[PDB]
Parts: sequence; C-alpha cells; structure tokens
Amino acid sequence: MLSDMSLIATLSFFTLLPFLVAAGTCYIKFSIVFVMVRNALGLQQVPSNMTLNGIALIMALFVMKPIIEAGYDSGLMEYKQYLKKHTDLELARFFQRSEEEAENNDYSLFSLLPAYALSEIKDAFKIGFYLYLPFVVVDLVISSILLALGMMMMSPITISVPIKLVLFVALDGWGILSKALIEQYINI
Amino acid sequence: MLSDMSLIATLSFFTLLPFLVAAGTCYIKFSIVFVMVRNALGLQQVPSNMTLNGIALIMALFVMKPIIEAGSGLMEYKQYLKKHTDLELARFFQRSEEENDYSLFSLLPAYALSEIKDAFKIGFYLYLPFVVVDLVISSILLALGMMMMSPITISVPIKLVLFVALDGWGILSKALIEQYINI
Amino acid sequence: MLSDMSLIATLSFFTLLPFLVAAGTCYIKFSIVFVMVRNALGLQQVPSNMTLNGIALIMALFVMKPIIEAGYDSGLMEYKQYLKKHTDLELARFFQRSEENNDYSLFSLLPAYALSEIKDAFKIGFYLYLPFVVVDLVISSILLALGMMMMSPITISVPIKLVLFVALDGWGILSKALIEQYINIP
Amino acid sequence: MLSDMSLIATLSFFTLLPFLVAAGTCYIKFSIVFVMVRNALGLQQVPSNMTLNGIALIMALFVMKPIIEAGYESGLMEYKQYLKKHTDLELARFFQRSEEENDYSLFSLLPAYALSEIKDAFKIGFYLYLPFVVVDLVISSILLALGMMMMSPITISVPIKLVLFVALDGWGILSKALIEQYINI
Amino acid sequence: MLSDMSLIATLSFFTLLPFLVAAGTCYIKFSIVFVMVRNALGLQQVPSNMTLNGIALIMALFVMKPIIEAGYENYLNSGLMEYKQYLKKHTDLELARFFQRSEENDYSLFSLLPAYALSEIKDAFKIGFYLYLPFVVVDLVISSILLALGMMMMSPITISVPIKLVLFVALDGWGILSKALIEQYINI
Amino acid sequence: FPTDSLVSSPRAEKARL
Amino acid sequence: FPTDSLVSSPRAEKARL
Amino acid sequence: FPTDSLVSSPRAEKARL
Amino acid sequence: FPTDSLVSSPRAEKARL
Amino acid sequence: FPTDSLVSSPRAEKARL
Amino acid sequence: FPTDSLVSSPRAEKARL
Amino acid sequence: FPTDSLVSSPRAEKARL
Amino acid sequence: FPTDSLVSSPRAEKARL
Amino acid sequence: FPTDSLVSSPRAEKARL
Amino acid sequence: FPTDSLVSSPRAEKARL
Amino acid sequence: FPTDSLVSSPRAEKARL
Amino acid sequence: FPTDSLVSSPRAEKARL
Amino acid sequence: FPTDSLVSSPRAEKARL
Amino acid sequence: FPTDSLVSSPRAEKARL
Amino acid sequence: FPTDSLVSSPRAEKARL
Amino acid sequence: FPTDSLVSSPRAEKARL
Amino acid sequence: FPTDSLVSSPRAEKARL
Amino acid sequence: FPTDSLVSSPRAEKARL
Amino acid sequence: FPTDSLVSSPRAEKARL
Amino acid sequence: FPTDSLVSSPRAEKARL
Amino acid sequence: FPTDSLVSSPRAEKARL
Amino acid sequence: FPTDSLVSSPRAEKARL
Amino acid sequence: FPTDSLVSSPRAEKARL
Amino acid sequence: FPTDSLVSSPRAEKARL
Amino acid sequence: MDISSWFESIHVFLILLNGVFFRLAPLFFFLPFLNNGIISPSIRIPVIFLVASGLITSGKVDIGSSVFEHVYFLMFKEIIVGLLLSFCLSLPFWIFHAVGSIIDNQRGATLSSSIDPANGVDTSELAKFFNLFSAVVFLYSGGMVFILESIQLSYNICPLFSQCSFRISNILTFLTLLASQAVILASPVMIVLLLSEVLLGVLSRFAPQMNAFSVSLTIKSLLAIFIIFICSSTIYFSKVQFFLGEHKFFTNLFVR
Amino acid sequence: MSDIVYMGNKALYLILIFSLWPVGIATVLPFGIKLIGVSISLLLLSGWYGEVLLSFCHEIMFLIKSG
Amino acid sequence: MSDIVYMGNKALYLILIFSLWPVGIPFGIKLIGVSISLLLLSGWYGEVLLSFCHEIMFLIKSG
Amino acid sequence: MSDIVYMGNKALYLILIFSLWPVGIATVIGLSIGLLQTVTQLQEQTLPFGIKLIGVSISLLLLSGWYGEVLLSFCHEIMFLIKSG
Amino acid sequence: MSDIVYMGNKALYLILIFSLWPVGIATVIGLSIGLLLPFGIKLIGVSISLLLLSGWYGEVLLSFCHEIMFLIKSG
Repeated sequence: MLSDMSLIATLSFFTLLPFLVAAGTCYIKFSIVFVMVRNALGLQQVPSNMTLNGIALIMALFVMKPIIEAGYDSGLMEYKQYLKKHTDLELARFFQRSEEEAENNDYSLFSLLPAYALSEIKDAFKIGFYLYLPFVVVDLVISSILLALGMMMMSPITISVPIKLVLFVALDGWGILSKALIEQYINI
Repeated sequence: MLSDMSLIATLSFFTLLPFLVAAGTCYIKFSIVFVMVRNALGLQQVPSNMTLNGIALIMALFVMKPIIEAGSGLMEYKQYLKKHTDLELARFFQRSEEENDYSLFSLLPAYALSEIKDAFKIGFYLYLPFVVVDLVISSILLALGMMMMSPITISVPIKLVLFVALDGWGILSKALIEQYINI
Repeated sequence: MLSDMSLIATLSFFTLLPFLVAAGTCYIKFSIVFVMVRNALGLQQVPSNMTLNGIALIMALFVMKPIIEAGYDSGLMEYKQYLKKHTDLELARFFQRSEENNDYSLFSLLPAYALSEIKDAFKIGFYLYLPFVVVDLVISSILLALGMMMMSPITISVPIKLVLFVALDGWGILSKALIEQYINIP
Repeated sequence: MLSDMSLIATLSFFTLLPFLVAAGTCYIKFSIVFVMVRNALGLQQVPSNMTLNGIALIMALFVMKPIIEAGYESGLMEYKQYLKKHTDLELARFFQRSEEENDYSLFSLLPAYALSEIKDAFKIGFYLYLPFVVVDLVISSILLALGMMMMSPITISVPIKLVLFVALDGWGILSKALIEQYINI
Repeated sequence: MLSDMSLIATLSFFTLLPFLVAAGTCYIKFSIVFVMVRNALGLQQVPSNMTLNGIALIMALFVMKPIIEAGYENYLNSGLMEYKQYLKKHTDLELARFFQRSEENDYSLFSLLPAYALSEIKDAFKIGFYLYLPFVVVDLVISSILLALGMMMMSPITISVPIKLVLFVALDGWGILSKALIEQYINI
Repeated sequence: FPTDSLVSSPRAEKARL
Repeated sequence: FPTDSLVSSPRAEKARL
Repeated sequence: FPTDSLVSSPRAEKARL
Repeated sequence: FPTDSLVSSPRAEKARL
Repeated sequence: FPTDSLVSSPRAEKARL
Repeated sequence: FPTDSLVSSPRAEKARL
Repeated sequence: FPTDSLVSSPRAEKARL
Repeated sequence: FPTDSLVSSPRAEKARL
Repeated sequence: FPTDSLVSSPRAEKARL
Repeated sequence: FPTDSLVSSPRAEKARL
Repeated sequence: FPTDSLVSSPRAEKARL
Repeated sequence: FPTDSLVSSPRAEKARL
Repeated sequence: FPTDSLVSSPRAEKARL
Repeated sequence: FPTDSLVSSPRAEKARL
Repeated sequence: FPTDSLVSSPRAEKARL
Repeated sequence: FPTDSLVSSPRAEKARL
Repeated sequence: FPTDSLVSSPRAEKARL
Repeated sequence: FPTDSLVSSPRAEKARL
Repeated sequence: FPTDSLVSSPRAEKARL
Repeated sequence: FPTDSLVSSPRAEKARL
Repeated sequence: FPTDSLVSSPRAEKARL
Repeated sequence: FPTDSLVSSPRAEKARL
Repeated sequence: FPTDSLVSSPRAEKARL
Repeated sequence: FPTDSLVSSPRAEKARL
Repeated sequence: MDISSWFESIHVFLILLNGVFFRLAPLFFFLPFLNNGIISPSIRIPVIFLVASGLITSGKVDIGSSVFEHVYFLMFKEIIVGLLLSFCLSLPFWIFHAVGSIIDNQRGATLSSSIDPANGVDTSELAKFFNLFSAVVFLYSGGMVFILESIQLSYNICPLFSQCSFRISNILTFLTLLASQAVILASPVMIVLLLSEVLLGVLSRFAPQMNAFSVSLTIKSLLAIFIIFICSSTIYFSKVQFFLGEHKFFTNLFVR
Repeated sequence: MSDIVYMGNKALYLILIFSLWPVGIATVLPFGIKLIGVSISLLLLSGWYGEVLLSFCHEIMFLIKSG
Repeated sequence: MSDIVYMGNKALYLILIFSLWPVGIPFGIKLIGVSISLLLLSGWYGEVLLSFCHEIMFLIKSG
Repeated sequence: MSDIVYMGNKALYLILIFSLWPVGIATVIGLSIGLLQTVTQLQEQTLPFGIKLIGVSISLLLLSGWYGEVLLSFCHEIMFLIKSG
Repeated sequence: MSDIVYMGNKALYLILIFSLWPVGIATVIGLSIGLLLPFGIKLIGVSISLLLLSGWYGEVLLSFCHEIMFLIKSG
C-alpha cells in the first residue's frame, strides 16, 4: 500500500484540501463572479448560493484536471507553472524577499500562492465591474424615466428587476459567462 | 449488506445528496420561481422560505419518482438530463474536458445553467401583469394629483386580488409540474 | 423504551418538526395574515416580527392540541382527516394522479394544503387592506383639497391608523375570529 | 525519541497552538484588516472568508519565520522581545501589578499585545474606510441633487468602489504595506 | 498519593472543569462585556470570538490566582471555603435569599452558584449598557444629520463604523476597560 | 352610563344590563 | 341597547334578542 | 335586526331568517 | 331578504334560492 | 337574479344557468 | 347572458359556445 | 368623579358604580 | 363572438377557427 | 387636584377617592 | 383576423400565414 | 405582413424575408 | 410647588400630599 | 431655582423641597 | 428593410448586407 | 451661571447651590 | 449603412470599413 | 472666557469657577 | 468616420490612425 | 487666539488660559 | 484628433503625442 | 497664517503659538 | 498641447513637464 | 501659495512655513 | 503651470515648488 | 451496594433537570439581556442547567403524580406553558421596543423601508437604545427576583406532572395589549410630530413653491429627540406597573 | 424569442389602453368634480380592466405551461 | 486603464442618449407620449444594450 | 438618583446638544431658500439642497474638536463609573 | 492623534469639493431654466459634467488613496 510517512503526508494533504481550494484554484474567480452577478441582478437569495458554489466547483475541477492528470515532483512543477501563468510575478518576488530575508530563481511555493490569490481577487473585481455596467445603466435609465414622468415616490428597483432579467436572458447570460471564464483559463 | 465498497459509495452519495439535489435536479427551477413570485407580489418575507422550499422539494420528489423507481438508473438519469438540458453547452464542456454519450460531469453544469435561465425567463413572464398594474396605479395617482402618495402601499391589494382571481399558486404549480411531467 | 427502530423514527420526526410545522399545520395562515395586517397598518415594525411568529405558533399548537390528544396510531388518520377537511381536494387528486374517491396520500396532500392556505391568507389580506387604503386616500384627498400638495400623507396616516386600530382592538378580535374559524373556543 | 513529561508538554502546546496563534501573533491584524476591507466594500460574503483567513495565516507564517527558527535551533526570550517591542508596556506593567504586587512575564504580555494589536487594527480599518465612505456620500449627493428621492446609493456605489480598489491594486499593495511595517525592520 | 477514591474525585472534578469555569468564575462577565462591546461597535465578526474568549480566560486566571493557589496547596498536594467566600463577596443577597429553601449567612454553593451566575450576568449587562451610550450617541447624531441633509435611502450604518472606531481608539478602549474591570475585581 | 359614547368596555354594558 | 347604535357588541345583540 | 346596514352580524341574519 | 341590499353574503344568496 | 354586472358570484351564475 | 362586455368568466364563454 | 368627562378609566367607572 | 373586441383570448381564437 | 387636564395619574384618583 | 391591428399573439400570425 | 407597422416579432421579419 | 404645574412628577405629587 | 422654567432636573426639585 | 427606420434588429442588417 | 433657560448643566446647579 | 447615426453596432462599423 | 458664547466646554466652566 | 463626433469605439480610432 | 472667535479648539482655550 | 475634443481617450492622447 | 482664518489646522495653531 | 483646459489628465501634466 | 482657500495640503502649508 | 485654476494634483504642487 | 441507589438518584435528578430546562429555554430566548446574541452557546446551557438545579434543590418545583401516561402530551404542555411565560415576561421590553420603532418611523429614518419593504433602513437604532434602557432598568430594579418568582408561580399553577387547561380568550389579547400600551406610551411624541407636520403643511399652503418634505424631516427629528429628552421622567414607574399587571395577567391565564 | 417580444409589446399596449381612458376623461368645486369623474370612470371600467388583466394572466400561464 | 475609461464613457454616453429621446420628444399627454416612445424604441434599446453586453463579453474573453 | 437613568438622560442631553446646530442651520437654510423661491417664482429644489450640504459640511468641520472633547469626557466618566460599579 | 482629525477634515473637504461641481452645475441649469421638463435638461447637464470630470475625479481619488497607503505604511 503506502509507507508510514507517505500515508501521513497524503492524509494531511487531503485534510487541507478545502483550504487549498480556498487559497486559490480558479474557484475564487468563479465564485466571486457568480455572487456578484446575483447581487447585480437585484436578487438576494433566489439563485440558491449552494448551486452557484457547486457549478463553480465543477468548473474549477474541469480546469484543474490537467494538473491532476499530469501530477500522478511533476505535479508540483506543473502547479507552479500554472500559478506563474496566472499570477502577477512582482508580488511573488516581493513575498520571496519577505520570506528569505532581487534574485532570479524559478519560484517559491509558499511565496507564490498568496500572490496568485490576490491577483485572482483583483481580476475577479475587474470582471465584476465590467458586469455591473449594463445593469446600473438600466437602473439609471428607468429611474430617469420614472422621475421625468412626474412620480417622486416610486422606487425604480421595484420595476427594474424584470427588465434586467429579460436583458440577461436575451444575452443568454450564464452560459456565455461560463464560456468566457473557461476560455480565459484554458489554453488553445 | 454492503460490506466493502458499496457501503462507502452509498455513504458518500448520501453525504452529497442535498448538494446533488440542489444542483442536479428540478428543485432549483421551482425554488427560483416561487421566490420570484414572492418578490413580485411586493412581500418581504410573508411566505417564509421554509414553506416555499418544502413545496418545491415535494414537487421535485414527485418529478424524480421515475428516476428513483428505475434503480441501470444512471442511464435513465442521463436520458432525463439530455431531455431537459441544452446540448450545445454540454458539447462545449465535453470538448473542454477532453481536448455521443455525453459525460455526466459535463451534463450537470449545463443542466444547472439551463434551469437557471429558464427560471429567470418564466419569472420575467410572471412579473409582467404586476408591473402593468403597478404602473397603471401610479399613473392614475399622478393624474389625480397625489404626487407624493406612495403607489406601493396602494397597489399591493390590487396585486393580491389579481393573484387570487388567477388562483395563483395552484395553477402555477400545475403548470410547472405539467411542464416537467408526461415524459 | 424505544428499542431499535421506533427510536430512529421518533428522532427523525422530532428533527423534522420545524419544517413540518412550517409547511404543514395552521401556522402558515396565521403568520401570513398577521404580517399582512402589520403591512396594512403602514408600519413594518409596530409589533416585533418575533412576537407575531410566536403568537401564530402558539395558536397553531392550540389548534393541533385536539389532534395530538386524539392521537393517543389513529393520530395519522386524524391528521389526514383534518387536511382533507381544510383544503381543496381537486389539487390533491391532481397531485396523486401525477404520482402514478378511494383515499389520499400525505405527499399528494401537503402541497395542496399549503397552496390552499396561502390562497386563503392572501384573500384575507386583500379583504383587510382596503379600509387602510381608504384612510390613506382620504388623507391625501384632504391635503389636496386644502391646497397643500407637497406634503407627504405617509407620515400623517400612520398615527391615525395606529390609534384607530388600537382603540377598537383589532388584534384581539382578529385572533378570535381566526381561531373561531378553525376551532371552537372553550 | 523524547522524554515522557516533555512529550506531555509538547502535546499540550500543540493542542493550544491554534488559540495561541489566534491571540498571540500578527494573524489578528491581518484578519481584522481584511474583514474591515470586506465590510467597507459593501459585499456581504463574496470574498469567501476562508480565503482571507488562509491568506492571513500564510502572512503570519511569513512574519513568524525568524522567531520560529530561532526557537527551533530557547526562543522564549526572543518571543518575549517581539511582544515587548510590539505592545504598550503600561498595560503589561498593570497586569504585572495584578499579581502579588524588566521581566515582563509571558502571561502578562499576551493580553497587552492582543489589545494593542486590536487597537492598531481598528485604527488601520478607520484609515481604510475613508475613501469608500467618501464615494458613498458623493454618489448619494449626486443622486439626491439630480432629483431622485429613491434608488438607494448602495446599489450604485459597488461598481465605483470596486473599480477604485482595482485601480489602487488594493489587496496586494495593502498586504505589502502591512508586511513591510511588520517584518521589514 | 491518590489511592482509589481521591483519584476518582479529582478526575471527575477535572472533567467538570470546563463547565465549572464557564459558570462559576469571572469568565462570564468578561466574555459578555467583550461580546456586547464588539456588537455595539456595529461589527458582527471582525474580531474573532476565539481572541475575545482567550483574553477573557487569561483575565479570569489572573483574578482566580489566589484561590487556585490555595486549592492546589490544600487538595491536590480549605480551597472550597475560599471559593465560597469569593462567591459570597461577589453575589447578590436577594438571589441567594430566594435560592434558600423557605421560611424567611447563605451557604451551600449548590444553592449559591446559580445566584452568583445570575449576578454576574446582570452586572455584565449593566456594564455593556453603560458602554453602549457614546456609540448610540454617534449613531443618532449621524442619523439626524443625514435626515437633515435630505437623504434617507441610505442607513447610517455605512458612516457610523469609522466614527465609532475613532472614538474607541481615542478612548484607548480595551486597555482602560480591562484596567477598570481588574480594579473592580481586585481591591484588597 | 350614557349610551352616547364609544366602545364602552364590557363592564359598562353589563352594568347597564 | 338601542338598535341605532355604533358598535354591534355581540353581547348587545344577544341582549336585544 | 335591520340587515340593510353595514353592521349585520351572522346572528342578525339567522334571527331574520 | 332584499336584492338591492347594501351588503350580502353566501348565507343571503343560499337562503334566497 | 338581476343583471347585477358588478361581479357575478359563482352561485349566481350557476343559478342563472 | 348579455353576450357583451359586462363580465366574461370562463363559464360565460363556455355557455355561449 | 364627573360623568361628562372624556376619560373613563376603569378605576373611575368602578368608583362611579 | 366579438371578432373585433380589441382583446385577446386563446379560447376565442380557437372558436373562431 | 384640579379636574382640568382630564387625564390623571392613579395617585390623583386614589387621593380623590 | 385583422392585419392593421397592433401586436398580436404568434397564433394569430401563424394562422394568417 | 406589412412594412409600415410598429415593432414586430422576428417571426414577421422571417416571413417577410 | 405650584398648583397648575408645568408637568407632573411623582415627587411633586408626594410633596403635594 | 425659578419655578416657571424647563425640565428642572430632580436635584433642583429636591433642593426646592 | 428600409434604412430610415431605427428598428434595425440584426436580422434586418444581415438581410440588407 | 445666570440662567440656562434651556438646559440643566449639573455643574451650574452645584455651583449655584 | 448611412453614417452619422448616434450609435453604431460593430457589424455596421465593420461593413462600413 | 466670555460668559455668552456658542460652546461652553467643561474646561471653560472650571476656569470660570 | 467623423472626426468631431463624440466617444468612439477603439475600432474607429485605430481605423482613423 | 481671538476671544470673539466662533468656536475655539481645546488648544486655543488652553493657550488663552 | 483635434485638441478641441470634448473627451480624449488615452489612445487619442498617446497618438497626439 | 492669518488670525481671522475660518478653519486652522493644528500645525497652523502650533506655528501661530 | 494646451495649458489652459477644464481637464488636466496626469499624462498631460507629465508631458508639459 | 495664496491663502484664499480651505484646508490645504501639508506640503503647501509646510512650504509656506 | 497656472495658479489661479481649480484644485490640482500633488504633481502640480511639487513641480511649482 | 448503595452505589446503585446513588446512581439511580442522580439519574432521576438529571431527568428532572431536563424537564426544568425544557420549561426554561423559551424564557431564555424571549429575554433581551440573556439574548442568544451576547451569551455564547458554551456558557448559556451550563447557566440554564445551574439555574434549574438551584430551583429544584430549593424545593420550589411542584410535581404531581405522573397522571398522563403518554409523555408527548406532557412535553407539549411544558413547551406551550414556557412560551406563555416567556411572552408574559417579555412584554415591557417588547412594548418599549415598539415605542422606539414607531417613534423612529415618525422621525422618518426608517421611512425608506416603510415605502419599500425590500430595501431602505429596516434596522432601527433609537428602538434598540430604548430596548436596552428598559432592559437594564428592569434588571437593576429587581428583575431577576421577579422572574424567578414568576417561574415559581408558573410551577405552582400548572405542576410539571399534571395536565392543566388554559384560557384561550385571555391569551388572545396579548397582541392588542401590546399595541395599546405602545400607543399609550408614545402618544406625546406621536401627537407633537403630527401637529408639527400639519403646521408645516399650512406653511406650505401659504408658501406655494417650496419643498416642505426636507424641512418636515429636519423639524420632526429635532422635535422628536427634544420631546424624548424632556419625557425622561415618566418611564421608571411603568416598570412597577408592568410588574403588577403581568403578574396578575399570567395568574389569570389558566383554569385556576 | 418571439414570445418575449410579444409579451413585452402586449404589456406596453395594455398599459397604454388602461391609462388612456381615465387620462382622456380627466386631463382632456376646484377638485371635487375631477375626483368624482375619475372615480366613476375607473369604477365603470374596473370590470373591463380586471377581465383584460385576467385574460392576459391566463395567456401567460398557458404559455409557461407549454414552455 | 484604457478599456476601463472607454467602458465608463460608453456607459455614461448610453445613459445620456437613452435619457435624450423619450424626454426630448399635459401630464397625461406626456405619459402617453412616453409610452408610445417606449413601444416604438424598445427594439432599438434592447439591441443597443445587447451589443454593449457583447462588447463586454468580448473584453472578458480576451482577458 | 438611579445612576442608570441619570446616564440615559445625560446621553439624550448630549444628543440634543450635538444635533442642535447642524439641524438648525439646515432648517434655517431650507426655509430661507423656500421663501426666496416663493417670492421670485423659480420652482427649483436643487439650490436649497446644495446650500444645505455646504452649510452642514462647514458646521460639522468646524465643530469636530468640541464634539470629540465632549465625547471623550463622557467616555471617561463612563469608565470611572465602571471602576466602581 | 491630530492626524486622525486631519484625515477627517480632509475627507469632509473632499466630499464637499467632489459634490460641488455636479450639484452646482445642476443648480445653475435649474435656476437658469426657472428664471423664464427641467429634469431632462438637468440630467443631460450632470451626465456631461460627469463625463468631462471623470478622469479628474479618478486621479484625485487615487492620489488620496495613495496618501492613505503612505500614512498606513508605518503608522
């Protein structure tokens, strides 16, 4: 089967699996984007947050499949290459400086993961900002129409929800968004 | 009776059962439709989420009765998914995963996204009469001169009586279950 | 006592008690009617929401007390009879047909009962909103007739509605009417 | 191998290790600052607090590397020096007086360090809240002056705050500043 | 040392030690005060409960040092009498009188410990209410100013947090509060 | 106990009866 | 208990009957 | 028991019948 | 029972029929 | 039953038919 | 039935068919 | 105690009776 | 049937055909 | 204890009686 | 079926075609 | 199918083409 | 203390007695 | 301590007494 | 598909091209 | 500390006394 | 595809170029 | 320390005393 | 591509250049 | 630090003292 | 890229320079 | 550093002192 | 490049300097 | 560095000093 | 660089100094 | 050996503790000083069980003769009696919270949520301050002794091991009692603000082109806070009045 | 997406028709006459408005039943 | 950066143009005019918004 | 007399004092601008809001030091009460 | 802790100056059109002003954020 110490190592790794995914495996981007879309559409609990987390986890597993397959030192090297592909190297070098004591080496695993996480969060906020624009435009247009009509005590968000939903249905929404994200995080 | 590995598989599946139901069955459609109706009727929390979730869960259990009775049943579940999902997104996910017989891993997110989109579409369909009556009430109040009068506090009775005359929840549930039933 | 399997059944039933009460017994109608009246008064928090939920729960427990007492078993058939008495049977028949006047199943009867209770509660709410809508319209019409049109009757109407409702004791008579519709007060 | 009683002491220390870290290292400042930033952005639970706590834990490990390695090769004195140079000695002296009547006992240093770090983290959070509060008030003023008595500004301030934090680079520069203040000395 | 009965008694007591400490010491007051202050700041989960609970436990150990020393000297290698005296010093007379059986010095910590716990809860809640006043003052001032400006769709929660934090930092907050609590519980 | 009044809590009507 | 009164007061109706 | 008015309790209708 | 009454009920219609 | 035309009760329509 | 715009229930149309 | 006052607290009614 | 009533109903159209 | 301000505290009523 | 009438159901358009 | 009408469904455009 | 006091208080009444 | 004034906190009232 | 009308859905543009 | 006329100011009261 | 339109869809711009 | 200004801080009162 | 028009897409700018 | 300033900071008051 | 443009994207400024 | 300024920073007051 | 304008982007200032 | 402005940046004040 | 214009960035101040 | 008898006695004592905890937990819920948002779950349960142990060892718990066979009837009776007791003991805090909330609505800070029940200001601050004020005044005026005496009375009226019947017509008046007390207490602020906005409306009638809503909000806020300040002399005795009223009310709920 | 376009245009036309009659009657005692006229117009047309709205609701329910 | 500024300006321009026509083209007459404008320009509004969203999606895919 | 009630009244008193000046300036500005609009028949609501914003901002900027001093004194009094509660 | 009050003053002045331009131009447009549908013109004006001053707002806000970061660098 497995040796005594290798058993401990693999059990510890499997124990830390949720936190390793939380530290970043492209799941952060998907989860943040989906929750931001839910907030933008004016919904608070409708899309069943566990469903969004499930589809985000499935997408992250699909993206991580090449890493898992090429794994089983090969797996660690491939993971480091993926991180270097999808991070900001300057922060990684800064964390290397903070950990050890400007150089040119491959990289450090503990010094690269937080950099990847922060870069992923920044990119997630960028895509969220890109997504919020048409919805806020629709909200402002409807508010202007209502105000120019003469009504002063009509909340625009009461009527903006159907228009936002029909616009997002016409855009086909979630499928195209998932395609865009997976094309960002896939090669070829 | 399951000694070695079927026991482990059964325990794992039952551990993942609620997540699988929420993200792999029709429960999402009914839950989203009910919450959309509640939001449309201008009510904050009057039909508490426990009741709507229970109704949606019972309806999903009724829908999944042939799937339960089939269990071999994995093929029937796959056929149901391909029946109600979007095949183009499943094909794209299959291409992404690899490099007929659509993979179950590919089918789940496609089905979830298709159900979410259909739920949003039907919610938009349901919002229209309420939007119309709210705008009519606001317009007549503006015409009368009550500019500062709140239209929300006065259009709720009209929305409620309209939904009662439509029979509301009964016919809506009948329509949803008829869409998801009859094979 | 509960040797091997009745223990499992009892523990599962007790763990499912909140959802069973929420989607089952008369709690739904009382909660919805109370929240509807609170919204009709024009103020969202005049009674605490927890207070209304607790009052509805107590009334539901009182309604189910005869059912539990008659159960002593026969309690299941008593609950089925109560559900049949207080719901539309056409919807239950439709659900039972979907599953596949002999009998009815709980699975085909609970959603029908829930929908019927929701419909009745919304009907009661619509019947009750109208007098307060009338008071708001009267206040707005008075303000417009006097000439002052920039004022907001929202702040004026709420004290009037509150004082009228508490002066004529709306809550007590409403609770008595609802629980009398369901059972007979001793 | 190891001795009998020393084994008991080591097991006890490792059992209390998570609480000792939670109340005795730089993890407090990072966790509090990140939660404050999340609350300021207006998001409810989007940043997936597990991620923020993991990042804070890794940064704390980076900070604690010198002391951990010093104790790995009597690091208790080094830990006491670290606490002494990162706390207010008045509170430590008061807790020392709370005993019978420049030693700075370890038990008397932990509450002082914890409270001082919490105070510093709150100050950092206040310094962080200002641009976002300014954005919220500015957009609310613009909406109100436009003539709209509805459409709460919190439904429109989220994109502006997010793009501001993106342009600032936000998390990366904030973490660099914090770790430069703490370890780069 | 502990042949066959003192061993059983000691093991039972140490097994009941968590609840005995959590319901018979000064830990309750510190925990309640810290939680109430953290909630009064307007935050929900910014300082982790582990930190506050650990600080409260350390402060309780500081307060309980003499009685712990006496108990260790007597039993393990009189402490009950000292604990009873401590409870008598820090209890309310009315609660103990009620917990006395019937028919018009209270003893029997069996009947005195609940009175001590209730008195601790009451005092901690009083302290929390006292500390709530300046923060509610800031909240009401902000609400009044916002209503005066004409804006009403935004709650003062957004703006209250930085000002409350500034007030607490200027007051120095935690240090002086802990000093006050320790001075209250240590006079001699 | 004049009848030209308001709700007149049950004590009034019982006394008038 | 005059018929031309304001509130029904079911006890008053029973008395009138 | 005039039922033509707004205040016509079910007791009033039963008595009128 | 009238037909041009101000308020009616299912009791009224059932009795009239 | 007359042609009330306000809103016909189901019983009213059934009796009319 | 009036066969005009007074009230159009499903029963009305079904009968007029 | 008076009779025409607008306030008829229960203690006042009991004292008047 | 009012073929030009300016309103719509599936039953009306299916009856027209 | 003047009768003006027709609402009085329970102490006022007890002193009156 | 008309042609100058405003937006109609897809059934009307398909029947016209 | 006309061309001077108001906003029309894509079915109308496809039939026109 | 005055008779037509600005606003009553328990100490004012107790001193009045 | 003038009598005809504002709130007149209880210390002022006790001083008057 | 005239170009002087702003109803220029992508089908119209594709047909014009 | 002549006359606040709007507030209490406990230091002013103690200084006056 | 006439120019000077306020908006320009990417298809129209590409066809113009 | 003027006796009539906008703000009367505790330091001002102590200084005046 | 009018030069003096308002905000333009990157395609228009890179085409002008 | 003028005496007739509107509101003086604590530094201003302390310096003036 | 005239300087008199109301707005100037970064591409416009970089091309002008 | 004018003495008649509206708002003065602490640095301004320290420099003036 | 202009020196007097309503907007001074950082690129403009760096180009001026 | 004119003084006709509100609270200025620290660099401006320090340069003036 | 102008000085009689609106509030400028720190680049302008550091270039003027 | 007597160790078996000791074990039996201890387990019976634990069963009785479980019953008393069954009765006490709803009281520990509907009480805004030991609310489950300030006391940790690792401290709440041991405190509850210690209170139960003290109550039972003080000999203030009444036990019948285990009349009803099925324990489910006993359990539901205990739950419903606990809910009734919690409602009786939470009335002052609830009525003061209601007063604060309606005053806040009068001011206009939560009018945003009053218009749209989806967004706005659904959390009140003055209401929370009033709730805390009433809670601390009740607690420091002798609240704990009154609560324990009420628990003892509840045990006296309906003992643990017996079936008792309730007065439905007397427990259906709780909501109207709460609303009536709230409106009575908040009447001065309500009438002052209503008259102020009526006067401002008259001013707007004589000043046609003017925005009166913002001015109304400002004056409402200032007048409401001033009236609340000058009204801080009519609150203390209401606690004792509630003591007496709630005691007699909970006494008059069962078929005694 | 033909159904979406049809439903949107139908909703807009319903709004137009519903808000056309009272507006035409009122816009085209300083206030009592206008109030009573608007009220009687709405009351007379209330049944027609309700029937049209119920028919549209039945149509949308049938459409969502179909798909 | 570049695309961020472009998107912000495009959103502001869309707000401007959408508020331009219906307002720029008797409260009841104003309401019926607004309704007619919404009915006539709904397709153009939707198509402009969809094209803007497609631009957004292209920018997302490019990354 | 009832230290808790005393502290509550102190808090309400501080609330009134702090909220007096900005609220008064806001309502005075609003009334003045409304009267001007009535006199000259302009019918515009943006001007009062803008001038109110300027005035409230200036007042809150000016009163910050005194606000902080009074609040710190009150907090120190509360801590002193806690020391001997 | 004079830096705290200085930062508060900076925030207040920044809010006032940021709200000065769009609210001021809206007020100017309103008074100009009232001296002889005002909301449409007002919205057009404020949208144009926001489009023109977007870059200035962004650069000033980023400068303020950089200043705050510098302050918390070693504070």
